[PDB]
Amino acid sequence: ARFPEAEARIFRKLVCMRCGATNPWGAKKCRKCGYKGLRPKAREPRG
Amino acid sequence: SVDKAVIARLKTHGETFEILVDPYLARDFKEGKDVPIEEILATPYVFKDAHKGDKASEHEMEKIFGTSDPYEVAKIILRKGEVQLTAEQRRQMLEDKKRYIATVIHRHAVDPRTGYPHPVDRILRAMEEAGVHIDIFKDAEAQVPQVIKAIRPILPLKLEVKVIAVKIPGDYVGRAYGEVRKFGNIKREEWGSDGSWMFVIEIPGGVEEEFYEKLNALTKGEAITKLLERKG
Amino acid sequence: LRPAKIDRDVDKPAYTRREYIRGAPGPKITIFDMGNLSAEFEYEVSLHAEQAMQIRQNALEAIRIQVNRYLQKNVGRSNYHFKIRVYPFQVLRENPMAYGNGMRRPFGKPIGLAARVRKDQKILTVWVNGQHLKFALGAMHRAKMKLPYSAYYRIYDKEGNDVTTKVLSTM
Amino acid sequence: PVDAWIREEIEIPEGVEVTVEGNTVKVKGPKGELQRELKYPGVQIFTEDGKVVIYKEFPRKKDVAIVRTFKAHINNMIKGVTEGFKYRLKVVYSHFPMTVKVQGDEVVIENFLGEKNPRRAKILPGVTVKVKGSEIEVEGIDKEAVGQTAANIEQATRITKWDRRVFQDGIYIVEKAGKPIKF
Amino acid sequence: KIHRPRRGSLAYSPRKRAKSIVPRIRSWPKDSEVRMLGFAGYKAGMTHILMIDDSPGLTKGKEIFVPVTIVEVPPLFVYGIRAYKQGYLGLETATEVWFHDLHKNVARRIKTLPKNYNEEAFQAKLGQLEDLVNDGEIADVRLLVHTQPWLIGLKKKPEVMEYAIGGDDVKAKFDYAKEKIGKELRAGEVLHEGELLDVIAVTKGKGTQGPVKRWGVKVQFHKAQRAGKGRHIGNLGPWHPARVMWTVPQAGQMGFHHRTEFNKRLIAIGENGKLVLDGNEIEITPKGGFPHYGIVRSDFLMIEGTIPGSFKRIIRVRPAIRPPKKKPPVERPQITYVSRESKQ
Amino acid sequence: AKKGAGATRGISPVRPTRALPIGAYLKVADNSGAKVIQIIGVVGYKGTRRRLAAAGVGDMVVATVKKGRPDMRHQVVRAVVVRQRKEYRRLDGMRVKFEDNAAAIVTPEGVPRGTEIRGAIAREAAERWVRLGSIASIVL
RNA sequence: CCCGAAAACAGGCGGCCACCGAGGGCCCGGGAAGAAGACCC
RNA sequence: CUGGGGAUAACAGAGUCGUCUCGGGCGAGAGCCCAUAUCGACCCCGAGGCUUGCUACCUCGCUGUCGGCUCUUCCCAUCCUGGCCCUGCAGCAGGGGCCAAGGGUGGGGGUGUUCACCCAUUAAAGGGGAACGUGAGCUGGGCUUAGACCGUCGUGAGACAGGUCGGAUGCUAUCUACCGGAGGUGUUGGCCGCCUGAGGGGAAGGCUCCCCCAGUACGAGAGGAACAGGGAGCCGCGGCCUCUGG
RNA sequence: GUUACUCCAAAGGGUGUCCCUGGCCUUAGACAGCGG
Ligand SMILES: [Zn+2]
Repeated sequence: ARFPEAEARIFRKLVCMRCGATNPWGAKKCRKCGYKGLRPKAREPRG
Repeated sequence: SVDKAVIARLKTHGETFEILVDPYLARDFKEGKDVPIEEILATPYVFKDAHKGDKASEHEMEKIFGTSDPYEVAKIILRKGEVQLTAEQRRQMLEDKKRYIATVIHRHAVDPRTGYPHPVDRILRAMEEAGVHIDIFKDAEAQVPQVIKAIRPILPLKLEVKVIAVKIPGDYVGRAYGEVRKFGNIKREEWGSDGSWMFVIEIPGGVEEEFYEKLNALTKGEAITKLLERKG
Repeated sequence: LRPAKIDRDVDKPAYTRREYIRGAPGPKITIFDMGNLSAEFEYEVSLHAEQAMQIRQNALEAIRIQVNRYLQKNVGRSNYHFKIRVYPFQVLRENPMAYGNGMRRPFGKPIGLAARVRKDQKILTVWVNGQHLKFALGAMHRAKMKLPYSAYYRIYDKEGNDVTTKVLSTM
Repeated sequence: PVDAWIREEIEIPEGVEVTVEGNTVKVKGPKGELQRELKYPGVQIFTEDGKVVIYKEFPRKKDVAIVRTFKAHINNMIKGVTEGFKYRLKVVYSHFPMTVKVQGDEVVIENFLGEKNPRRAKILPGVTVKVKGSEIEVEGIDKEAVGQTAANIEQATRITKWDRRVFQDGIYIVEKAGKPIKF
Repeated sequence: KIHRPRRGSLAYSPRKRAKSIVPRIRSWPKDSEVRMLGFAGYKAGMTHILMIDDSPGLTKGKEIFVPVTIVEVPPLFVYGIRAYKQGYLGLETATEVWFHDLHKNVARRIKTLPKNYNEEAFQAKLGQLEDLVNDGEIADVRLLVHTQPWLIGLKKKPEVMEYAIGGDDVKAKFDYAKEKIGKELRAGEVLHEGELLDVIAVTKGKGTQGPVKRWGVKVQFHKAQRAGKGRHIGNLGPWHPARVMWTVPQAGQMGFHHRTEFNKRLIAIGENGKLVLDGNEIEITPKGGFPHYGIVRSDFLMIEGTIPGSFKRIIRVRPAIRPPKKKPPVERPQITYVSRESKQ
Repeated sequence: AKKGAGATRGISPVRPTRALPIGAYLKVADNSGAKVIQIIGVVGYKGTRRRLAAAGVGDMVVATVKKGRPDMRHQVVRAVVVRQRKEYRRLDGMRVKFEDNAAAIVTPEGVPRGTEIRGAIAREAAERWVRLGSIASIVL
């Protein structure tokens, strides 16, 4: 139950570490805040 | 922050001198610490009364106590006097300390009948029943040893280190090694030709279902285990 | 403690003389030179104040600790001669009012110390070689954050001439 | 400004007739005919002998962007009336197979996550959908309507209540106008 | 702070005496069947029946107690046709046509009737209106109707009203109206047993009442009851705004209001005072007569539940402008018992 | 259909009136230690400013035990009202009332803590709690 | 759903009278309406 | 007791914001590794005017009061209800954040209490403003006169931002405001009847539980959902007297 | 924004747009792409 076709459209996203808004894949800063720290949407669980 | 500073006094030689201290730093000051009595006190003097306003005579102090510095006589007031903690704080601190004791005992004490643990709830119940003299200015770690015997007969139990022998078909060993050694005291870590991890641990004996359930949750119930003698 | 906007400005007379001030406090800062002191580095990166300012010794010590830890983790004690140039000589006072007597006999008791700085004055300096200008700029930024007003950094060569634009272009 | 007289030019292909009626562009070809309104202050669209020319006589950045966008739109219209566009979708499920069927102007999806209720996607006019098992094709003559139909078929299957690392069932685009989607 | 909802509704304000005892209908339902969209009668009384439940929900299929109101409905008379056109903002009347032979009693409402107005003039006016409607200007056609209170010996001054027609073609509506004018119209030709209806009437009067009863205000503490303020409100408001707010409850007129009810079911339509249950013909009038209303003798509607108004008051009925989605069937239900014992 | 064989609840179409507010004393009809209880709550009820929660036949209440063997006294229990003095209507229109107010002690699920109910109980209660008429000898 | 021609573009329609008298009120017997007025038969 | 004082306190208001309530920047680190799921030192920058202080501009017979009951309204920095995003979100539940102020936010014990504490229910039982809303609306438990007792201080007369018992509550509405009810003028001659519907008001509805979907998806197990579809009830609103009670 | 003053919110950020300056690659450069 992996479905790379589903993953390529659920998980091709960036997240902002200040406000949390999602951003396109190649963004360099955020839309609402201008923060420069974007991390990719988590594709495996952490901790 | 004099708004809620509390009072401590020392009565001797026929006079009365109050202080205005922080209720939670006086706690440390008399518990035994490296003490910033400056931060403890609220106003830098000694006085007849906190609600009236009368700081006593310097040579009156010189006579009775023997000192000129006010911080030193306030230090000795905190030494040999009594702080006016509110009933709220007294109750709260008493309860917190005895909860600490109940945990400190349960986590490594069990009955020699079958090995079951004694829950903290009925530990507290046995305490309240027998009657325990919990000190609110003493150190818990150091006052437990008395509380041991004062409650042993009403509720018998011993310090019973359990020692266990565990098996794992290592496929998540790289997910359980650190998790299970967080506990500590892992002896003779051994292996097998099937990459399966077999060992013998010597943790405390009270906490067992924690270990069991965490292993089962981390291995999807793919773990074998056997309790060796409960070496006390 | 009390906010720094109370002590930021320099509109009061100087109050730096201890033979007359009763109960003045000692400094909480003792180290002003860190790193290597006899190593004749190339580039001098210096901070400069944008307007007149009054810096607390607390801020000074925080700047020191942070910048030095950074330079140690990244550059190495063998390099980075780090200096703070200004000493706290001003004495700050607070009115002992908050039973009370309010504004009766208001003349503050001493509480702390501060350094006075005028416009376009040097505050601190990092002496470093070319391969660590990145970290010297990082330290500039970190120190800039912990100041009551704004400041600008410049760079100097041996003979003390400005080469800031030429060095900034070519990285 | 940027330059003086920004000017973009498109060459008209085999049998494509391009006309302007004041702010509209008519594009006829072997298949179908398309219309589109494109206007911006100062931008002029006019036809030469065999060319489409887009002109502005003292432009800024935003005007340059507008011009290039209009050029791209006209090229898309030409390519559409010449060949067409084709999008591709892939169906996947873990449990509860779902059936997708075409009903007039709507695509209906049944047994999604086991729901007793069907999901519905609206097909726009001029688009045709074909379902052959786990693969779906949206063929059409205009890119915007085609992509919108595809997007509607996709958005008819979106979850918000459960973790998508585990609940992954649905329909997904795999090919846009002949351009695979890669991570 | 304690929260609670305010006392009374602001949706029925100002709470004043009704403009007329004859109630006005403001909105009409959208019906595809070309028919007159309502009727009018007089309230007679209440009784109860035992019927087998039809509507969706629990209790379906069981024998249940159901309260019932009776409304006497003698036939109406159609005396006119009106045409409406579209003006700048809304509808405006274009013209009217009347019948030539009207009862002598109609002059008690309309003091000024025409002098000669013969049948040929009436027909010429009909023709003019027909040609006017046959173009495309006209937007709506309505009937003009008057009650006949003299058949049932209640009074002699009729009530005069206007009623709309269903459908969406002015020409169909006009054909219907032209085949109706000048005649008597019965309730069985208009209503269908099992329908849901909205009833309209003016409520019973109660005069001036205080806020405890007019708004549901609380009675104060017994200390205030002995002080002289039990049935009063605390205060009229705060210091600022330095005026009394219109939302503060106060004493005034209670009752005699225009009110509309929703979704009352029509159970049965009777003729000449009788109802047919199982071949029998039984009388609805209880032994001794209805209290404050005598014997029913012409025709009557049986409506479920309660309706606004005193006994001899004029009631208006229309079909279900706002019905639910799970309507019960349009068919008379199975009735096992009708009470006609004494009611006083 | 999940769990209907082993069951504790059913449906009744009457909905009697609410006759007993908070503070009412109820005689116990079950063969449990309790004899008299007091109402301190009505399960499931939401009211308004200065309104007392009230209960009727078939409703579950929270109560305190005032009389009975020491094991039960001074405890908080649940119970169901099985007969009341205030008359209530049925579907045919005839009203029904009883001789006294009484209840039966149950578990939060609806399971009786007892094996015998003395006296007639109401069909409304028996319908809403299917595990009572079993242990009741008269149901009207 | 409730109020609503004093909506100052202070409205539309039909009918009656005027350019002695249409119509309205007091009065009389009474309520389904009501503090005086008003409303209804 | 007399004469005065807003040249001067208590008291609400104005000003200010040290303190208070609510936030932000940078990044030492904690989090098995991983600053930024969550937490976030030291140091710097702010908003509000709902806490307390500071000042003494206004009032010295304007009203000098706290709390409670009753009645109306507003703000959002959102406790529940509607819709979404990230997660160290398998499911059930939890953390954190975004849009939204339409509706809801209750009943009891001790205490004069506000607050705080506890009990059983509940979808949840949010917090503020309106002269610390509201005495020509009520109450009078506290507080702050004259009587009396205890403790302490004082030679004493006496006193105590110490404790305790007792201890007056006035109004015929002049103007405006609001709730309802009438009489006129105007609308370019008078009158009867039926309509239109510009404008204004509305919460006229809000919420919960049960059945089935289903012991299904998910999950090693333990446990454990959802879309649609069927029913019932609580709170609020508007009416009526056939039945039942007064 | 349409504020001389009496009587107007910041630290920190912004491939938002309009300008100035100083270096480095260029006729095969700086993306993507046929081809490791
Ligand atoms: Zn952001």
